[PDB]
This record gives sequence, structure tokens and C-alpha cells, in this order.
Amino acid sequence: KVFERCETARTLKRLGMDGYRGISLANWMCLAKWESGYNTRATNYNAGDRSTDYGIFQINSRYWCNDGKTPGAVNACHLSCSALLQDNIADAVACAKRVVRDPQGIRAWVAWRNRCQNRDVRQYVQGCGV
Repeated sequence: KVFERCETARTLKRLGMDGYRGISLANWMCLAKWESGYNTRATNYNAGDRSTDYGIFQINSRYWCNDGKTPGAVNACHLSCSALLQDNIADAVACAKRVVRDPQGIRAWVAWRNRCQNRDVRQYVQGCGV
């Protein structure tokens, strides 16, 4: 599913993301906009280390979800990577919250650092009623 900007913002707010671990909704939005363009079936294969990024947040198979094919990977979210390709994003959000429960927090994603950190992200939630 390819969510519309404001549609993503309310779905994320409803799922308890606004301010989760000090991370604002605009920050989560900027991340999903750059990670997948708000597309839940987005995927990126990393031939360099044979892992795959899944869903709206492009979560990686090496640490967060089990896809059966990543060498010496773990499943810290205790979910099959299939759960991260659903139109319903509850499972992906649960996994993303788990990710930010570690030291780096939202810094976990290099895209966020690249185009969300120290940036004007208000534009992402402007007019969405959140």
C-alpha cells in the first residue's frame, strides 16, 4: 500500500508513535517518506551482505525480522519479515519502536540522519490534523 502523506501521519499517531522515546511524529514521517515514499511493500536487497530492507520503514533482515535467508541474522522484533510488508502497519510500527529502544534511538536509520536530522520537518505533518 502507498499511503498518502496525511494518511500516514494519522495512522502513525493512532499507533502511538507521536513522541515515542522522545521522537516526534514529524521525525517518523520524514523517515518513512525517504525510506519508502510511504510504500509498505517497498524492499531493498543489499547484495553486499545479503540482507533485505522491508516495508514502510525499510527495516533490515539482519537484526530485526527473520526472512530465513540472511546469513547469521537475528530476529529482535520476533516477526517474520513478511509482517513488514502488510498494508496494515501495526507490526512494522511495533518493530520500529523496538529499534528505537536501543542506544541510537531514531539515529538507527542512516536516511533519517541524511535528510531528517537537524532539518525543518514540520512540513511533513502540516495540515494532517495531528
